[PDB]
Amino acid sequence: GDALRLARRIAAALNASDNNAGDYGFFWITAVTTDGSIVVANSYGLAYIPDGMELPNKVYLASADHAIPVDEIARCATYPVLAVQAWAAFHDMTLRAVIGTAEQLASSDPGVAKIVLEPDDIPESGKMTGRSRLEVVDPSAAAQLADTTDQRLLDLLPPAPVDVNPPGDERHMLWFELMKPMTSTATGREAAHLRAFRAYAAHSQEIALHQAHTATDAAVQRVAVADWLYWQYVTGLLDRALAAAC
Amino acid sequence: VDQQEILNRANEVEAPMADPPTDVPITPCELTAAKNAAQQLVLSADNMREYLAAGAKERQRLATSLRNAAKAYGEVSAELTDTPRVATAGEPNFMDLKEAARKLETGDQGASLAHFADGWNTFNLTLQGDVKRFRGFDNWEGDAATACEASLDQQRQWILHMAKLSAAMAKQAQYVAQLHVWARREHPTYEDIVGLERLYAENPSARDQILPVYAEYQQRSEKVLTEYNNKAALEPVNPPKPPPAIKIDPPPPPQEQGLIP
Repeated sequence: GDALRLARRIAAALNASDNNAGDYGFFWITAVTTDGSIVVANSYGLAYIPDGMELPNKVYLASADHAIPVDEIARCATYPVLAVQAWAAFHDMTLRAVIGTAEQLASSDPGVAKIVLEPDDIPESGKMTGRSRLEVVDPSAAAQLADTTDQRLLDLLPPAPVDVNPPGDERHMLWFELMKPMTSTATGREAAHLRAFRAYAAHSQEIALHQAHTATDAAVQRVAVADWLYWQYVTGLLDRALAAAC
Repeated sequence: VDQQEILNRANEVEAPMADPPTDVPITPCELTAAKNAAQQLVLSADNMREYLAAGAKERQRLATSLRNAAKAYGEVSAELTDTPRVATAGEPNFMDLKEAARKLETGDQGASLAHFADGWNTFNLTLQGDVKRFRGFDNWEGDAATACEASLDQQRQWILHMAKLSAAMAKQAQYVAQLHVWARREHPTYEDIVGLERLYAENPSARDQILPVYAEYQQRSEKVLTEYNNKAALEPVNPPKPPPAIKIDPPPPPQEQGLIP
């Protein structure tokens, strides 16, 4: 019933200059139902939350649900309005509202309030704390992260790699490759974006694997192991979604 | 009425006409629409070439009929179908900008199409110049003469129609060649996209202003591809069957008169 104001607060917090750093085609969409459940979705890939970013305790990610078919997840890829709509559709709820800036909102209006945001309406400080990304998309994995003592952290990960040398941070390239179909509205840009994001996911995962296997600090490999498990989930979801639409 | 005139006109009508071209039109580049245009021209030229051979058989039959008409005044496994239509794509799907550039400038860029158009337009002009074979008679008069003049007139009108269709295929190949040079002018050249990718690779500091150019570079490419999918879709050339030549059978032997004094 309440916390529409909390929805617009977090809707202004995603829309800050902390992480919206000139990413072509990136935007967020926030929505709330008649129950009071908050759902967000971005326009880059599936189950993506940016690095070192936290979400509040009520917030569900639209592209990260398990009660929803993977084929209708992939159908709503890069189109976050349609994503929160489909989340409400199978999750039985009626959407009370969608928040954002009206350029993003021009697509759909089925009984939705269409809340518009202005340069004073959004503060330019993110400032929100809650769940780490592993705890948002895979809380099963976040619970067996928490029952791992700081010594035995390598039992969650596969073995140390056959190459001792670091693999090489090529991510600034793969990210770029990822942004290339987002400059298009042709049929099939969605799939090409998902393939490039899957390659970014796998390389990020290999970097976190090596980062955990080479470090000797507690919080450092806990970062690296949580990163590895998150990208394990993301790579798996992208593989299922790319495979189900052939 | 004269017999030697008929015997000469039969040889004249049976004679070889122009040799049609046989060289295949090769696609200007490696884009699918370019290949579809080239393949449609291949099928059109093949079908036209078969129909012209059928017209040659008709002129042979007309010559035989003229010889039998001259003997009256004395003493001397498949059939033609339509042209197949290459199925063409609608609005194109997403394509990588570097890949579209690499395909657009890989090929002869329209040389084979120009040679095709030259050959078929010359063929046009040669059939047009070769229609005195079908003119009227000077001395030969009567019912059979009028029927033979009508048959020759039908072959003349069919030959002129065939010349028009040869001109149409030539203009089709010419059009696809002009469309390809417009596409080479408007699409981003490969050196520029590779240089832009490298300029993002050098200073990721410029990463917030390289992306509005690439979108610009994408959008155009996509106008090019949409137009090249739409305008390189050629109608197949369906020639009419050549009209049947008049059939005049060999006459019975002539009765010698003044016989039985």
